[PDB]
Amino acid sequence: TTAKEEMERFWNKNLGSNRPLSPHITIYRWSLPMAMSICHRGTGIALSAGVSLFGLSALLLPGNFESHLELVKSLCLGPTLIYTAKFGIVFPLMYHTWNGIRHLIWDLGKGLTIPQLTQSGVVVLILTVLSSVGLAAM
Amino acid sequence: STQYPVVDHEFDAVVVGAGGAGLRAAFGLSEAGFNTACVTKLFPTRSHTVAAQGGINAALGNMEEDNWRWHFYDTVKGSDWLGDQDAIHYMTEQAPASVVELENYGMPFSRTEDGKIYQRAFGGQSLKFGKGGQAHRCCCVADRTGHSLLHTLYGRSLRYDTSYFVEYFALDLLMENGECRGVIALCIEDGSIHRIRARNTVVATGGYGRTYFSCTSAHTSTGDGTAMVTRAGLPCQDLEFVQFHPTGIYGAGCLITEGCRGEGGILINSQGERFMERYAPVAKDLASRDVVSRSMTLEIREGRGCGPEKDHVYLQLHHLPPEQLAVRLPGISETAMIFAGVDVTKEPIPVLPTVHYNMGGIPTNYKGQVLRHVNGQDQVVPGLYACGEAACASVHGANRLGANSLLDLVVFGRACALSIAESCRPGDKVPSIKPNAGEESVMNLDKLRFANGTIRTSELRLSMQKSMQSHAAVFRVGSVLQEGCEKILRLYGDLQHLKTFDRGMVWNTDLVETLELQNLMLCALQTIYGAEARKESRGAHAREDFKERVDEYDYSKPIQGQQKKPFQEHWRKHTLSYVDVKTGKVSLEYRPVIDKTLNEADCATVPPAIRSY
Amino acid sequence: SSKAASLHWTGERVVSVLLLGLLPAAYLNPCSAMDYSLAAALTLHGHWGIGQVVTDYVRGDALQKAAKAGLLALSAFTFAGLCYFNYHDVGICKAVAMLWKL
Amino acid sequence: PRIKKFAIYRWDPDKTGDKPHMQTYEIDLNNCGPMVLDALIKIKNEIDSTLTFRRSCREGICGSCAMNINGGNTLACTRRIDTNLDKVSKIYPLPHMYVIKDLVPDLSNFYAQYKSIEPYLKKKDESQEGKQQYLQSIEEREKLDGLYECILCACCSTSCPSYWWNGDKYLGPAVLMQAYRWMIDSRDDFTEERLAKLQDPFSLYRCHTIMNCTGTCPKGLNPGKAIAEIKKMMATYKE
Ligand SMILES: *Cc1cc2c(cc1C)nc1c(=O)[nH]c(=O)nc-1n2C[C@H](O)[C@H](O)[C@H](O)COP(=O)(O)OP(=O)(O)OC[C@H]1O[C@@H](n2cnc3c(N)ncnc32)[C@H](O)[C@@H]1O
Ligand code: HEM
Ligand SMILES: CC(C)NC(=O)c1ccccc1I
Ligand code: SF4
Ligand code: F3S
Ligand code: FES
Repeated sequence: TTAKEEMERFWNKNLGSNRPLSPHITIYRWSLPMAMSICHRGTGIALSAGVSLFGLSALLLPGNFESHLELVKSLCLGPTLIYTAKFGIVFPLMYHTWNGIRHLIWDLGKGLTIPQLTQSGVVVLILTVLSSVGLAAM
Repeated sequence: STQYPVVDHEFDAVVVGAGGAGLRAAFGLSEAGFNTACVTKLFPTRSHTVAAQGGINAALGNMEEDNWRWHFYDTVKGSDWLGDQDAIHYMTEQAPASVVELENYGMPFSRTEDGKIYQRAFGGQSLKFGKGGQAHRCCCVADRTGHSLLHTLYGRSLRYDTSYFVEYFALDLLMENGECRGVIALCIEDGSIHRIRARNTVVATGGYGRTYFSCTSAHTSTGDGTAMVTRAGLPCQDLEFVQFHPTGIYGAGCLITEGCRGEGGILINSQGERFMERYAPVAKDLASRDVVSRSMTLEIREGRGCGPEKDHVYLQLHHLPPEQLAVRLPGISETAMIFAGVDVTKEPIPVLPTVHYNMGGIPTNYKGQVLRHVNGQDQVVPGLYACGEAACASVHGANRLGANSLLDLVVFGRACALSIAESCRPGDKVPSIKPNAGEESVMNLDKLRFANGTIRTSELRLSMQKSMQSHAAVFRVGSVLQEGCEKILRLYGDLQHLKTFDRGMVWNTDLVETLELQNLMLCALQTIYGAEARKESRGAHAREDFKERVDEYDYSKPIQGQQKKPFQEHWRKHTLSYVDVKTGKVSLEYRPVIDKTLNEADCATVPPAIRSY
Repeated sequence: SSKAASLHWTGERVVSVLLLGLLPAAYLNPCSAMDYSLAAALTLHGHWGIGQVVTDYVRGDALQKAAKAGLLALSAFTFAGLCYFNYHDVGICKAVAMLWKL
Repeated sequence: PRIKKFAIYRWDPDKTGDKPHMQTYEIDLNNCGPMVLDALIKIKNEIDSTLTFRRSCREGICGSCAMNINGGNTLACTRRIDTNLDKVSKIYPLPHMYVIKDLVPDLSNFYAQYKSIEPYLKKKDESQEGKQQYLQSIEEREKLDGLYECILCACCSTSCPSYWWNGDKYLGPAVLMQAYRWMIDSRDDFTEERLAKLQDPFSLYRCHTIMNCTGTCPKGLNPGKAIAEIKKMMATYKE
């Protein structure tokens, strides 16, 4: 028997059997760094879909960008609703930007301890709120 | 037959056990070019040698200048002269050579200023034939010595093509006309029975620590191969000698090492006195593993216990340097906090003398060949070998010196591989076995799986464990040992009344605990009957009524005007025990101790003398 | 030894630090030259981002092809769409400016 | 009396079309050990001996009693039970592994990955081994601290989401740490070719720093730290 021959006989046995898998996310306790990593993917998928829907609309939809804003202006502007729509754009952006630095700090090696994850984890979460409120009104 | 899927395997050699000895033997055979199989009930890493903390003994001399012959003297002095000097010779000879082998295998040994292996003080060691002082010859990987040992041994073991039957419970040996043909093992994963046949068989199943209630050993330390040999009609050597380690946590019974005392650990009684001055003033608290623990148990006798129950003793590390504890003993620092709830550098550790090592086992010579007793003489059992704790070449004798068993593992494990490689070439036809073989083992499996009784597996285990802990303790009298005998003997008759719950094939832990229980009993009857018949104070076995050393001569006075006592009048002999499986009757005969070394000119024989360390 | 997966990890991180140094640069210095560099780095990082989401979740051989070919189509159409938006329109920098001033 | 409630995952393969379900057990803590394994042993030895689980050292160095206690992969003999009787302790097998029976996972794949990284010392001159001890300085020995202690309990890889979704191709933190353990060892010469084996997107690079590995270690080790340390060696090694 070799190294990857054991792997073959593992899969050729278990996949063709009535053996059930142990529960994964169904039972595992939610931790902050875990849930923050899920959101970093979520904000990644949402933003990439945002940019993709921006470029595709430039090729498919008629008229210039100025005229596309004239229909947004035509629908009578929301009092604080304009602040709400602007908020739900920088909120997924700034979270991903700040945590994106934290992911990049981890690439250099520094700050990989358990206490530092909850420390810098809250810092990213707070700097998200402070640059979502204080950026939408700029 | 016909009920269980019988699958026969063909091999050159079979090694039963995946500990330190088991592995060294397994790939050591494949190194010589043999098609080797290895049977183990656990995963290799999850054996016991992992639990080893103290270290591996080698006369490398990295701290001070050292000679391997001084290591021989202390081993035979520590053995209380029941130790076979030919086997002690070979082990202490290979001591430096076999450790340098392990360091070159990848073992992350701790280091000193010179960059060499860190050797440290341990109980029983001395320089210049017990005249120089305290010897530093215990090679260690900072409290996790056996852990990193087993991993590097396993690491190397994947270099060679060895068929490891992982998680396979061996039941008995395939035996035919006194010739060994292999083993009959149960697959734990699906329940199919495998008759693995080979020309040679190496037994390294470890000891039977779980015969007692309080032990440092694992739950899977049941002495299965020792009982496998027992059922085959073959003898078992010096089973009454049971190592009581002085320092073991009061709670679960875990081990904190003797290496604690080597670095600078002290043992203190309730009143405050360092009691290891009243008993052993010569070698402080770093005396023999039997003398230290026996001093502790005698401190409880007076009523000088250190707890609210007044039963345990303290081991203090309050005075040791802060970083010395973190660097040299990091493993005990964590396990004392986890189990005892004690900070090592602020408080003392609650310790108690507990069962540790099994001096006895399967009768063996220095080459690793299993010995039977024919006409008061020694005969080699063909195709059968034993090494490690499971075996008894009596390299430890009456009392094992601290940190010697890991050497015993690697040296005698290597010896078995060499004894086969020099015995025959890989390709010699495998001796065929009769199709009806292993019938008594398969039927035992089937009878024990469906067993409807009055008492269950756990009820009989606690009945054996508490009885051995009360009767065959540190001190034992002919009154309590005789009372313990028919108490244990009755429990062997209770095996007919076993209650099982699981009737499944796949992973029946209820069944294999009962298989372990049958094996534990055989290693319990021979331990208690061997102790009651032996009437002397030697090593671990100290009799209250017979407090004297019974040798061929009275070795206190000069040997000249003395009549030599006949063989059946002195107890300086190996206790060989047999047992009829049906009735449970224990009959026992004796084998002479080996005094002559491998070479007198290279290493002189040490004559018996008074030993109060 | 030929390191190919190693460069893909490093090259991704060089794009990450380039994109981090583009957002403040686009605010402080908004121009046509900043528009093309941002569009390129934005669609590159996004493509390599989803490229990781595909390789983590998309199990199979026929599915791995389609998810990578389908992503490549979106990525190429997004970069071309932004380059058309930068050339024959206000550009990205001006687009955000007109969206905020509303 | 102090009766504690235990919710335990159960699946018997010898029961013909049995579905996995939970079972409750009533245990008094007065005559019971402080640890979870002591409680598992107690129900095994008293209430129900159909419960099948791995055990050995009860010391926290063999790694047999690896399981998911209340949403965290730790050792049963290390973890102590919460005395708060109002809560029910949930005991599950190591997450996303093929269950053989009641809390016993199939680790044949886990060990095989450890077999593929070659956890043994390799030299160019293997002709001169077994006679002279290799020299290693005290600081070079410190490079192995917090790495060699790995018990291979598999609590590590089983806590990683990447090992759930790609357990077949991704090695996992437990295995990757050991691969790193044999890289910084000053006695090993095959450092470059150990890094060469990981030159595919799945072997190593499927780590996205979820950090569930470090947060769950029973030995207090930092596996993730080593993975991000490999990634650094991977981008920097010459030729
Ligand atoms: C108990 C103990 C011993 C010990 C120690 C600490 C503890 C808690 N520390 C030591 C130390 O620091 N230095 C030293 O020199 N010795 C120390 N010891 C003593 C010694 O190391 C141990 O006795 C040693 O572990 C014995 O090793 P061995 O290889 O002989 O046996 P094992 O490690 O217990 O391995 C047992 C293997 O056998 C297989 N097995 C058992 N039964 C079966 C059956 N039924 N069928 C198939 N296989 C079986 C197991 O799979 C296991 O792998
Ligand atoms: C300048 C600000 C940004 C920074 C600093 C940044 C940084 C990062 C980093 C380092 C990662 C890799 C995470 C990891 O696995 O370690 C990542 C993931 C990702 N990013 Fe960004 N990013 C930024 C903006 C964006 C934008 C605007 C988009 C939209 C196109 C985007 C899309 C994605 C996607 C799809 C992933 C994949 C998630 C993953 O693999 O974990 N990012 N980001
Ligand atoms: C936590 C689980 C459900 N989510 C993921 O699978 C995941 C999230 C972020 C980054 C990488 C991954 I592989
Ligand atoms: S590194 Fe820690 S968590 Fe991972 S397998 Fe080893 S002991 Fe378990
Ligand atoms: S849980 Fe994970 S993906 Fe990496 S950081 Fe640890 S292995
Ligand atoms: S049994 Fe050894 S780690 Fe829990």
